[PDB]
Amino acid sequence: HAGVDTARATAIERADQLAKSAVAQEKALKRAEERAQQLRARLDAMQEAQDQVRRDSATHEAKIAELQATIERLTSEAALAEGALEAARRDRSRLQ
Amino acid sequence: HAGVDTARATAIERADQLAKSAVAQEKALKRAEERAQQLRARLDAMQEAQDQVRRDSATHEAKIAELQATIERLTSEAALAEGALEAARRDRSRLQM
Amino acid sequence: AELIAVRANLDQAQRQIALIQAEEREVSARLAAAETALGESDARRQTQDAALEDNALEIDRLRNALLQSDLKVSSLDAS
Amino acid sequence: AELIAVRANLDQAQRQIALIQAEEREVSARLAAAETALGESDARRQTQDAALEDNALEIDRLRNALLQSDLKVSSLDAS
Amino acid sequence: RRDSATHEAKIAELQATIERLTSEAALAEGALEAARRDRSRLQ
Amino acid sequence: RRDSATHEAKIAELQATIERLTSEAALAEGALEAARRDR
Amino acid sequence: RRDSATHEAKIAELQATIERLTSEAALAEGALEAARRDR
Amino acid sequence: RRDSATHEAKIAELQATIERLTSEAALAEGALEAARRDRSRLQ
Amino acid sequence: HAGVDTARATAIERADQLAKSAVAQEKALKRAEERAQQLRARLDAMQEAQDQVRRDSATHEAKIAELQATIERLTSEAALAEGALEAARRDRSRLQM
Amino acid sequence: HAGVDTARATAIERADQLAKSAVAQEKALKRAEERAQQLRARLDAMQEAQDQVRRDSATHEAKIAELQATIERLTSEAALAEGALEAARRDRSRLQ
Amino acid sequence: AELIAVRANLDQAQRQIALIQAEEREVSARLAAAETALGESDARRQTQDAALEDNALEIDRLRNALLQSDLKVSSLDAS
Amino acid sequence: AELIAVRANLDQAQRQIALIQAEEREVSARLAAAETALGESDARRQTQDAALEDNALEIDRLRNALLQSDLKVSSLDAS
Amino acid sequence: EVQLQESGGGLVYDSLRLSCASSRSIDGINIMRWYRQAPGKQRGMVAVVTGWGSTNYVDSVKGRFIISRDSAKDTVYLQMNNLKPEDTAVYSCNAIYRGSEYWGQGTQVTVS
Amino acid sequence: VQLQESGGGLVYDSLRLSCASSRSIDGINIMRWYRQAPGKQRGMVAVVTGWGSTNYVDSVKGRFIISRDSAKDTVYLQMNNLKPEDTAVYSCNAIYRGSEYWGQGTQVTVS
Amino acid sequence: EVQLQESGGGLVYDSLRLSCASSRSIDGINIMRWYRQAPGKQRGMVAVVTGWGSTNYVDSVKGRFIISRDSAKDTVYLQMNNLKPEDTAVYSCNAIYRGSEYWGQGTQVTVS
Amino acid sequence: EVQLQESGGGLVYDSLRLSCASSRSIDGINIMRWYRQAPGKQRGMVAVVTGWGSTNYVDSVKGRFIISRDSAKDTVYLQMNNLKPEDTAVYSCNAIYRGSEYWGQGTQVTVS
Amino acid sequence: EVQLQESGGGLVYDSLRLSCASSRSIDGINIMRWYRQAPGKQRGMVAVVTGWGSTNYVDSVKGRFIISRDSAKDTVYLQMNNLKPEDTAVYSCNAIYRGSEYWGQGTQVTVS
Amino acid sequence: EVQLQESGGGLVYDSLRLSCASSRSIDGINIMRWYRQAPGKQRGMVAVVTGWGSTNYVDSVKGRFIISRDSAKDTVYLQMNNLKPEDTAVYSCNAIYRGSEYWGQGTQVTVS
Amino acid sequence: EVQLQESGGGLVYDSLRLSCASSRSIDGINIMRWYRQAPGKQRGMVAVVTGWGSTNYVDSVKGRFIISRDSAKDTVYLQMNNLKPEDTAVYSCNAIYRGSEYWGQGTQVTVS
Amino acid sequence: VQLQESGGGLVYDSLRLSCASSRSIDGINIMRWYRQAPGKQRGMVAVVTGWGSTNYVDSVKGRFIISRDSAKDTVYLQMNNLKPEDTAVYSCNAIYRGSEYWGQGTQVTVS
Repeated sequence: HAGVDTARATAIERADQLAKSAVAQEKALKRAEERAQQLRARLDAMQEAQDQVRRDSATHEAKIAELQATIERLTSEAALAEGALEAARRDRSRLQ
Repeated sequence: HAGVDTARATAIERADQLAKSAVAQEKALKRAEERAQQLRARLDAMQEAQDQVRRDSATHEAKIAELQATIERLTSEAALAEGALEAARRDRSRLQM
Repeated sequence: AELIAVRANLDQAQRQIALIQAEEREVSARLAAAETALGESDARRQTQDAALEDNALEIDRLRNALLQSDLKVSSLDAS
Repeated sequence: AELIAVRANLDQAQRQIALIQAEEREVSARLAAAETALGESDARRQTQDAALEDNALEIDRLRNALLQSDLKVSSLDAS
Repeated sequence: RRDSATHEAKIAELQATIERLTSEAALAEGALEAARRDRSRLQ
Repeated sequence: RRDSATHEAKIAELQATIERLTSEAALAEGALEAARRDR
Repeated sequence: RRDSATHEAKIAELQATIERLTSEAALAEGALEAARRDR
Repeated sequence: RRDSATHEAKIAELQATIERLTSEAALAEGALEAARRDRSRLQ
Repeated sequence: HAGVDTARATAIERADQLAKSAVAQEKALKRAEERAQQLRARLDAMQEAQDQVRRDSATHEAKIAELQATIERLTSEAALAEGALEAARRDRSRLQM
Repeated sequence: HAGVDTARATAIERADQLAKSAVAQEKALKRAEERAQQLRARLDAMQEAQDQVRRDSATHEAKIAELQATIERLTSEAALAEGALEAARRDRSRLQ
Repeated sequence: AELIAVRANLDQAQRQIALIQAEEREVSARLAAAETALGESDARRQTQDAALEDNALEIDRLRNALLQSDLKVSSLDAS
Repeated sequence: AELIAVRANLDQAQRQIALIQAEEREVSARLAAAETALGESDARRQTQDAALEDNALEIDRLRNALLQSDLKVSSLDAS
Repeated sequence: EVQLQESGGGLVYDSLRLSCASSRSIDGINIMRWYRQAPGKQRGMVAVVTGWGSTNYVDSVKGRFIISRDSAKDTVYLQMNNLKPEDTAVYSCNAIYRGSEYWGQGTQVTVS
Repeated sequence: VQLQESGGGLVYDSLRLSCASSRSIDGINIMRWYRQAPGKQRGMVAVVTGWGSTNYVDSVKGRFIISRDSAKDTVYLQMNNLKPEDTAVYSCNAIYRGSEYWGQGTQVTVS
Repeated sequence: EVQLQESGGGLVYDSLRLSCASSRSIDGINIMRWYRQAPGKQRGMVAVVTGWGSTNYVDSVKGRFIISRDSAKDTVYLQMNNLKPEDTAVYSCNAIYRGSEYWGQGTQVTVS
Repeated sequence: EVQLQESGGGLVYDSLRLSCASSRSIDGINIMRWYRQAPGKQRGMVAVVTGWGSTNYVDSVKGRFIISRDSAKDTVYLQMNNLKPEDTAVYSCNAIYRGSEYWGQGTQVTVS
Repeated sequence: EVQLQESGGGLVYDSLRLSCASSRSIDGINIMRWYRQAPGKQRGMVAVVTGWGSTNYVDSVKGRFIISRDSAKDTVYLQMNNLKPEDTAVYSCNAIYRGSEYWGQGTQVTVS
Repeated sequence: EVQLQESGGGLVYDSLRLSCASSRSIDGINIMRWYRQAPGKQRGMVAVVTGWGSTNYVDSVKGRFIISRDSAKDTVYLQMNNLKPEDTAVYSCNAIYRGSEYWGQGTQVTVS
Repeated sequence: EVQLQESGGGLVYDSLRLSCASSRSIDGINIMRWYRQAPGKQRGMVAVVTGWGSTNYVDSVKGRFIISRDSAKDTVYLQMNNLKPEDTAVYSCNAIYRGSEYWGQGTQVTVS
Repeated sequence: VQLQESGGGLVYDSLRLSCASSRSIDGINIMRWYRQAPGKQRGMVAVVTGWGSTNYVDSVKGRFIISRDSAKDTVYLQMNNLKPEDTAVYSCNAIYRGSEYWGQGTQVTVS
């Protein structure tokens, strides 16, 4: 009679504890999925964050291109300016 | 013992079925944590990539500012060059008039 | 200068068209295989689950058959 | 000159670069989602396959036990 | 008589050479006043 | 007879004025033209 | 005389019920009190 | 007579011991129903 | 020679007085240029001092941002700590009620 | 007669050339004074530029002081929180 | 902690008061000497310039005296 | 507590620090201006001192020449 | 082989009466005790009665219920008084004659 | 009546507990033995009756034996196959003329 | 020292909006917290907003409550939508300035 | 390519304001210059404003003329105050975008 | 990507010491704290150290343990003193850098 | 020792006349030439006359001025015709008799 | 604070080469140009080099001189080729860094 | 009349220039010598007269000597203490019966 009225005790233990406990396992699945979906939201944000800073550096690169473009054809203007000075100051060789 | 024999039988598989429902979930978190670490590695690498471009834009502004202060000088030199030297020359070379 | 340079930029265009073919390769292998197997395995999911409900009903009914058979064995033995 | 007809094709170039980037990103995200979902689906399928194996074994064994039980019932009533 | 006649040519000469030695002066100070005009470029 | 003496007075005076013209030529034609072209 | 026999019928029946009470005491006072305090 | 008299005490005893052996039962299941009430904290 | 002798005399000192008015001005520009180089050295030193403090403010913002992302975690941990663990404990320790 | 009608020529040269030329020397004095007064204007501007950035770093230093002040007394709150957990989880020692 | 610390900050106050005495030292030596000598040298500037105008008048008048004396010498020698 | 009476003196401290900075800067700028102006003033004074030396020499010499000239005038008229 | 059929069931807002019909035992009525079954719970103790009349009651009902024999009518009464809503239970009388236990079909009293 | 028991001790088994009584050769009704594990409420262990009917609580059935000896006038308790949970204080009880009587108590401990 | 005083407390069957007005720190705002103390139970936290708009909630209130700063009004808010009868408590707004923690009286909000 | 067209030209005894309207480069402005060509004389520069507000003038016009950008109007200005009869000229506004230099028609301003 | 590594674990009757070998953050060290997971129980915090060196412990170890940084060698130290056999637990280190929380593989400390 | 006193001065918008009175030399009138002094400048040449009458003129006045003797009245005329405003000068007649030069006090003619 | 230093000067009949030893600006090199002061005349520009390497010369040297950078060794180079005795002049280097213009002590080049 | 001169050359001094004439022993009035430094307008140098009066431009006074010899019928020009600026072409002139006559010209150069 004896071993069965007792042995149910070690059987209910799994069925009650794990029924509630495995739900805590299910919450972690949602939590670790929430952490995954939150970082996945950030990754698209940082790619857009990459995109603006990708264009920002390109706009800076064009600003250097335009700035050296001025200098390249503003030192040339000075190159002809000193040719004008030396040609005109060569005129004073005829008199002095 | 009349009805208990079943509850021993029934609740062992009720235990046993949830005995392998735990191993399945354990493998589910051990794969969901690995998928989290793939995302951490990507964002960490993309966090430093954004940081590298941050002082890349900073060095560009250091180039811009110093490439402006040079043009501030070339425009200033042309003032004395094109303005004083050139106009005075043609005003000194007004002797032909 | 600009002639060769921007013909080379159109060559960059053709290179990125090769990258278009790379994207089409991703869709042609990876996405296609992924969703085909996903449909198959979800079909098998539904079939398995229906069979498992039938399986549990079978176990319950035959187990109750054992309970009644044990009761009858016990009574006839007590005789 | 010719820049009119060459920058037009550079414009088409960068249009298709935008197509490259957008379609590649959307395909990559869809592929990651599909691959993870397919791994999970296959894991569920194989857990249920193990369940089916164990439980088909259980049903065959239980039916055989019930057969033997009814045989003992018949012998008892013959006693 | 004869010697007085020789005087006439010399007087007719001396007055003649004065005519075309002053004629150089008119062309002379014309260029001196054209040169002094160049002093406008200095004053 | 007497008129002869006046001819030399025409020679003397008219030849002395040619001296003055030549002297004024030294200053004008050679000197101040050449000197003041240089300045 | 005759009434004596009924006294044992009072002894017998009243002593058999004390058996049942003691048996029900085994389940209640000792068993289910001690057993179910633990659970 | 004398032996019948001995019967009376035993009956007077047996009914008496039942009175204070059931008296324990009233205090007994009072604590069993107080213990089973603790199963509210589990169910 | 009647009046020229004076103009020789007069214009030599008019030359000579302006002969030492040039040395005086030459020393005036050679001291005004040195005062310019004192100013250049100060501004150049003060230009680099400002630059040093520029990335001093940049490192501070690098400290601020990373000292915020830590508090974003401590506040996040306290959510599970003070919220889940504590409230559930007192809800599990409601057995006394 | 001769050496004086000529020697005036070498004397006028100083008096005319230097009269105009020394004025160009005077303009440089104003110019080098303008350069000096312009840089002197900048130096006061950069000291004011130092002043704002002097306070800006100090404001940043107080922000770090306040931020670590939170952490110092937000990790302490976690220190007592785990004492509450361990004290309450010491209560379950009495039962299990 | 704050007690000693901000009494030390008041000690910083007293140190900067010593720097106030440093500023007063600058004014007491440098500024004072500078403007005193500036006033003196500008006074001497005005005196020098007035004397130089008188000096130039003296040179002009005595030089004209020489011119007339030379003319008279020349005339009397020509006699 | 006491912070009321201690931060008051720290406030006075930083007030006088502002006084230090402002007065030191204004005195330093004034000192630089005064020193440069005094150097220029002394340079002008010494240039004019050299002028006075040379020109006093010139006047004494010129007057002596005029004296000798008039002596020759007198001797010529005595001839 | 005495057969006990319970009685007295019903519903109240009150104070109800309960009886336990007995198949035999006129005046030889040994322990007749009353048990109520809390729904979804175990069976309970209420009171006892004896042949001589010593009736005791469980602590939760003491001073409220009264259990009295009816020797002629062969039935043991379980009076319900000063009722509380916690008494809604399936009520079952119990017997001990010749040492054997004889329960009944049980009735119900809803107090709510 | 004076009920005095014996047989207690700390032992490494089986054991015998008696409860000496004061009167009533065969005349006392139910005698019982109660044990109190320290920190726990006292509970019943064995029961004997005038005629010899016996019972035990299921926690000790098949192990503890309740017995009588009318000549020596003492209810025995053979207490065999002791388990470590059988450390408790064992006090004999009784019902004579209704009034319940107890004993000083003896303790048995095992380990 | 900062004085923290709440507002918005009351009773409904609905939804609510708890707000907390402070004494200094216009947008120079570090951790400000909102707590609640169920009767006879220890104080507990629910929402945290920091001076940068970063927010977190305890698992009990997420999806329902939203905490929102307002620098200009020198006040932090704590929205409460889909209020449940279990959420009744006394709500004390908190802040950490200069290290030490400063509290408020609280507002007993009942919902039932 | 940029088209540069001036405005503000005219004749006075007074003061003037010369302006130059462009075709692109809204505030993305590099060197834009203002010239003048006295009759029978070569072209000469007077003022330079750069896209950052830095300005310089030739020694002839300083203290009188002020050059001022205006990003919004896509136009650069060149003020002319205390105009002198010697300042008469044809004024062409200039700009350097993409390296190469682009000119304008000019506006003959006479002042006499 | 700080990659910690714990060290110094083992078995004592006294005194012990633990390390957490950080793989980066030379002096850029914000919160680095120590966690013990009692055998069969959940993780718990023990001591906290910060960049300024603010060290604050849990009551169960306060006055017994010391959390001391070593900023030169990229390692944090938890000195263990006057132990109890209650301290038998697996000890692991934590680190927050850029918000991300990094653990360490851990070491086991058995004291008894 | 002939003494020459100039004449004919004045002012015009025209055509003026000039005379040079002579102290002696009736009919023995050798070179009588006329010199004008440009103000602030050197003296100039205008024309000559001789005893016989050959009169030449400087290029700047040729075809405009006429210089004619008056032998009886002992005076040499310098006619001014088709005048220009550049002729404002101090006018001085010159003589050569016996080789010596005899100037005069000079007069002025303003043409403006 | 770039501190230049010229080198390579001397005397030739051919070919020469000049250096401008910069004391800072490793590759941070904006405009660095070469100036010659003809003996008794004023300073003039000869060649210009830039960070991108844009080299543009004056007509008097164009096609004869080369201005070539050496970014590794902090020196700029003016190669001199096919000279004339007209090139006898003192040659000095210029540099613009942070707007400030820096000269060099200079070297004398005598060619004849 | 034909005026032909001589004496020209390039020399390291003093020099003599004659201008041979065609007629008029003592009968021609003013004879003069003109020089033209190349690139410069021709200018007068010396003057002789029928009676023997002479003059020179101040640029050559005390150096150049103009002389006559009525027997040989040729006007001389002693040209002594030459200076490097005296490189010019020296052409004799004349005034006979008013009409000015010139000569082919001779050049003297010095260095």
